Amino acid sequence: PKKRASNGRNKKGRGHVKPVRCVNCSKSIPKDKAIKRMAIRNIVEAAAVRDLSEASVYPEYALPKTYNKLHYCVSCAIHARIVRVRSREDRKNRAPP
Amino acid sequence: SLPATFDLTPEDAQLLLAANTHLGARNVQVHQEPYVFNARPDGVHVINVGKTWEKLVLAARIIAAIPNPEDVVAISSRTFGQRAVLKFAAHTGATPIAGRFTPGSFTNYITRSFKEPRLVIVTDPRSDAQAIKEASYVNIPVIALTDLDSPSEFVDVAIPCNNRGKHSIGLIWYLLAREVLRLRGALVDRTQPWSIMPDLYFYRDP
Amino acid sequence: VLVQDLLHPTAASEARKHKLKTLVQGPRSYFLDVKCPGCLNITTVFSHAQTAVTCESCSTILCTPTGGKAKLSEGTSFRRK
Amino acid sequence: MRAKWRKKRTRRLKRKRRKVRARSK
Amino acid sequence: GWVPVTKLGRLVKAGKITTIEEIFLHSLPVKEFQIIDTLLPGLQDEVMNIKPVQKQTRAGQRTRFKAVVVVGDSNGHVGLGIKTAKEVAGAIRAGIIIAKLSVIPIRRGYWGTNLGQPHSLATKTTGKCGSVTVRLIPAPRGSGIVASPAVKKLLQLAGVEDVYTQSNGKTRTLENTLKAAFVAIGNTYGFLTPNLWAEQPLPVSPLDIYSDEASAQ
Amino acid sequence: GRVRTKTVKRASKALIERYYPKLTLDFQTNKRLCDEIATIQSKRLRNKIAGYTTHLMKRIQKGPVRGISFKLQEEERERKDQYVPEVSRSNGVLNVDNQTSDLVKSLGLKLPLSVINVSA
Amino acid sequence: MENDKGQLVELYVPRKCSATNRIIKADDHASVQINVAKVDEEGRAIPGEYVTYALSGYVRSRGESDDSLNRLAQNDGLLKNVWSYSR
Amino acid sequence: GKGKPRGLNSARKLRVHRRNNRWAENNYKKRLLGTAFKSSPFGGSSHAKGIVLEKLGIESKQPNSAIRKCVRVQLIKNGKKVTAFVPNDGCLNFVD
Amino acid sequence: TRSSVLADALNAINNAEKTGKRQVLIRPSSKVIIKFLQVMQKHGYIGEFEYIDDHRSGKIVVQLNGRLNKCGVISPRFNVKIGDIEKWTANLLPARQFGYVILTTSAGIMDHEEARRKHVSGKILGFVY
RNA sequence: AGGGGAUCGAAGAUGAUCAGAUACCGUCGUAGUCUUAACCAUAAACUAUGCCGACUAGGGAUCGGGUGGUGUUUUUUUAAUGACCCACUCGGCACCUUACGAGAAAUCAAAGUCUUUGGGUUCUGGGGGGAGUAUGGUCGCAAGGCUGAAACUUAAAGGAAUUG
Ligand SMILES: [Mg+2]
Ligand SMILES: [Mg+2]
Ligand SMILES: [Mg+2]
Ligand SMILES: [Mg+2]
Ligand SMILES: [Mg+2]
Ligand SMILES: [Mg+2]
Ligand SMILES: [Mg+2]
Ligand SMILES: [Mg+2]
Ligand SMILES: [Mg+2]
Ligand SMILES: [Mg+2]
Ligand SMILES: [Mg+2]
Ligand SMILES: [Mg+2]
Ligand SMILES: [Mg+2]
Ligand SMILES: [Zn+2]
Ligand SMILES: [Zn+2]
Repeated sequence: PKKRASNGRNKKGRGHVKPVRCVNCSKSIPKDKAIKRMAIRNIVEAAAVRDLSEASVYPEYALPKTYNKLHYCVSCAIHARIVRVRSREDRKNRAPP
Repeated sequence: SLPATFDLTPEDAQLLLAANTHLGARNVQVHQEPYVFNARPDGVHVINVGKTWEKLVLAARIIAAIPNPEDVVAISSRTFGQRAVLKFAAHTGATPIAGRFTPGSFTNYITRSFKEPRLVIVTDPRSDAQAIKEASYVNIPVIALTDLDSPSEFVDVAIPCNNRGKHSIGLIWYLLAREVLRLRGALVDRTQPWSIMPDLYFYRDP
Repeated sequence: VLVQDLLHPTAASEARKHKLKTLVQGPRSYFLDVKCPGCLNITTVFSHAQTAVTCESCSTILCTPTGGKAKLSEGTSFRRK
Repeated sequence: MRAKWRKKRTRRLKRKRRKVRARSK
Repeated sequence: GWVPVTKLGRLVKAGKITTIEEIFLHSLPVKEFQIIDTLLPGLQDEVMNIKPVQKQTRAGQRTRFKAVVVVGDSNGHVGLGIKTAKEVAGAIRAGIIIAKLSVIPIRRGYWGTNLGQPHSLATKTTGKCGSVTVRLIPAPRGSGIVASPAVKKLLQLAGVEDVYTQSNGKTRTLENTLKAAFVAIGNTYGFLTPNLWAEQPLPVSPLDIYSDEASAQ
Repeated sequence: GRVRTKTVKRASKALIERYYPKLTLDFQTNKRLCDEIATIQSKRLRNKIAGYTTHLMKRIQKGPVRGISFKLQEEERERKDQYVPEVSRSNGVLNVDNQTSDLVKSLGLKLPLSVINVSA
Repeated sequence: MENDKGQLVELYVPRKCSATNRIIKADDHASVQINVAKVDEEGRAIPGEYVTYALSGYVRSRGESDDSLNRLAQNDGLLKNVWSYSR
Repeated sequence: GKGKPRGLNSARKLRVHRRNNRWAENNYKKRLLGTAFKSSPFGGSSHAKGIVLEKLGIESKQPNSAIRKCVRVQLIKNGKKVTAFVPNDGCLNFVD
Repeated sequence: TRSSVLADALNAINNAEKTGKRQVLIRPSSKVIIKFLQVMQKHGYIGEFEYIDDHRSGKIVVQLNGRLNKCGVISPRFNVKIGDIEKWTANLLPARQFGYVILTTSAGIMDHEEARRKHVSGKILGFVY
């Protein structure tokens, strides 16, 4: 039977959203049924930061991070990203952690 | 049967405002509470403490009136109510329950927590909700110390109060024990400031 | 709740209800008399304008309309009745 | 067999019986 | 020897309560089956239905045995025990015990006239357990109990001389039907008929009048 | 890994329950107690039992321990009960909100009057 | 529940809830009877004398047992204000 | 009120609508379509008397295993051919 | 839109009793509503009620005791002929010793035993027990 | 039927993978994808939940309208505004907790006020398979759409929940 009150995800009072393509497998998928992870990560990394300023002009420079929004397909979101799977009760909890 | 001067006196009115028993819950208000008196600006609702004293008199009026005073159960699982109920229990008949309730106490004769009271008194029907639920299986009346948010299901005779902390619990239980001795009891005449100190209640420290 | 007086409700909680949900419904809108000391006499205005009301003799202004009670213009006074 | 394919099965099956019949029209 | 617990257990052995109608009057819950033994000796049981049920365990298979028992006199007291245990006899033993604790009264009545000794029901009652509704209808004297043999015995023990019945649901599941007929007769005493409008004073509890002659040691 | 079974920790429970005014924090004497006071079927179970009732004994002397209340502590806490003399009619007057005082004049009479306003 | 000639038949006239006038029946084990004892001159709660109220398990479950008790007691005179018939 | 029109003047709709749904009843349909008289080997008659054509051993269905010994019969009022079982051990030696 | 003003009255009264209240505000009353509420009250199933006058169709505040299990309206007003009142009461009444079907005769809105005494018949309004 | 034809891409052809591999992956790429004029009338066109009306229960957010304030933030000289805060009220999109109540359950502020069975009205279903098949009519350029049987077969098919 019915396994979710939000059905797939988060559509009430619309009837049509518009699809986005999945970053991983390219599968089209509704925007509100997708699963989005903001990717904000520094350009460099853990390691290269010390050797950055060491080889760099300017005091301390700036360090400009890169921001890109990720869109996953379920099946691709399941294969890696936010999934696990949850118990019948633990599913309900929309808390991010 | 309105007695005479069992009215709320300034000796007592001062006591209550001292512990902030009149300072009620914030935005949260159960629709079951006329016990309000206007509302303070910025979040707080003022409790009408005559209706508190008048209820506390009625709780006292029921507590005494149980033929054997020793089965009238005071209960707090809250830490702020344990020092109070033990100090309520000692002064009156009142078998106490502090700390953990151990569900199955009012059903299940087999348990070693087993009680069978003709009355029950409770500080916080949220924290103590197990006790309220368990008594409602066996036909057991329930007095309750209730704030403006308290779950009034299965509590008769609620005493509007502040369970947000501090001396209110100790105060209400100090007056509750005080007024059941003033009823039928070994106590005394009118003003009677009553030798025992009110800070003898109050969960202590650290 | 569970028992109360529906025949004689409190005047405070009757005051907050919608004009159709009172015990016997009636309007919440009032009439007022307005003056702008250029003019000696006073026109009577409905609190909710629609029309932007001009005074007796001179074309001046009184209130512009809104989604609601009319904003009265600038220097003016009003009584209510 | 998938209902959709089972439907396409008889869609075809009908257009053919449609054919053979009209050859006798 | 008995040796009770529950202040209500003492007060009955203490000889301070003659009848269970006292217990019902005050809605006192019964936890000790000997209470309704001394209070109602003439209880005769009936073992209504026994059927196997089966659980699949991480080692093996448990097939235990479910039994359904009905006790009553026939004066207006019945009870519905249902118990499952891994032996037919053991489940019947514990089931008759639960049928004891469960006993509830019945308001009988007259079909159409005020004559001797009510043979029928006060009102129409329905009750529904699971998918089954069993409906009980007032019946003229000598109409008998019109019900399937299961429901008939539960009604006969309950003391009913003449009643009409109708059922709706999957009635071949014997367990839900009796629990429904039980809820049906159990509802006769929740029904406010004009003769019960007269105000009573509100009697005083046996747990108080005899309070000293009860409680603990 | 030495973790005492329930039969050991269960028997130590009932022993410290009723025999506390006896025993000690010395294992050796407690061991000999469990002979004269209790019927055990083997020397090993008894040293195991007595050894743990010694431990439960050893820590009851500092702080209570869940599972054993011999009724002696509950009236040790009753005779331990007192605190106070300060309370909480000084100094000056009770500082109340606006409506708190309006609550006074509504049902009330003389009260020390100190009022404050606050804000958003 | 009388019979042909006069005789009370049909055992056990039940209690009644004090708020709702609805029968309280045997298997309602969520019901309650609150005993409020009468007082006398200068304190003194008078054992063995009560003004009693019986509240059905229904009302208790619906959260009305408290406010409904105020109306009941205050109307019998053992409360002075606390309860307002208007809202 | 979910569906059925409750008005006092809705009788026509009520019988029309019930007249309709009786066709979902298998028996009402069969009896009005005259399927008895139209289809079926007997005319709708209680019995019918034919003539034996061949003798068949019929292979029984699972999970049985047997040979059921019937007779092909041509109904005399019909010419309709019908296969019919011969009960009771032997009795195939009773026909011809 | 409102197809029986009696209907919404009786329903709201029943949701009072079921929810354990002592009073109910019904709208927009009517002549038929009143004489229904009277037949109940004169056998005691409700208390005093008050017509309030809005300049519209009216309102009523009914006080009810709790002796009332159900009141309900038969929504098509069927015609009853004097010997079919037997069949109506028998269908929807809890038992032959109490409770009434109340109907509308040319002799006015009256319960079924008053109808049996006055020997008039008519359509059927509702029932009360 | 014109136009457009960047992209992606039924078909087809390929490189691989496979025992095979008419596929999944890679490549090429026709139709298509966009637009105008005209057809077609179907989707799990889904909330798998007709519409109008009434009644039955709490809670905090929020979208739109409005009302109230010797509220905050905006400085200028106070305002006026605007954005904000707090209370109430309509009318929305939803969530939360309750369960009086309903249900076979999952669950449900309706899926409640239902054997204590009647507010008004429309529609569809009557075991499974046969089969949305045959046939007739009708619409369409076509693909197909609406309407839509029976013979025969058959003791289950099915729903939710439980333990494995
Ligand atoms: Mg599935
Ligand atoms: Mg859609
Ligand atoms: Mg040809
Ligand atoms: Mg059987
Ligand atoms: Mg059909
Ligand atoms: Mg052949
Ligand atoms: Mg012929
Ligand atoms: Mg290809
Ligand atoms: Mg190839
Ligand atoms: Mg493969
Ligand atoms: Mg379709
Ligand atoms: Mg402003
Ligand atoms: Mg078979
Ligand atoms: Zn993907
Ligand atoms: Zn002017």
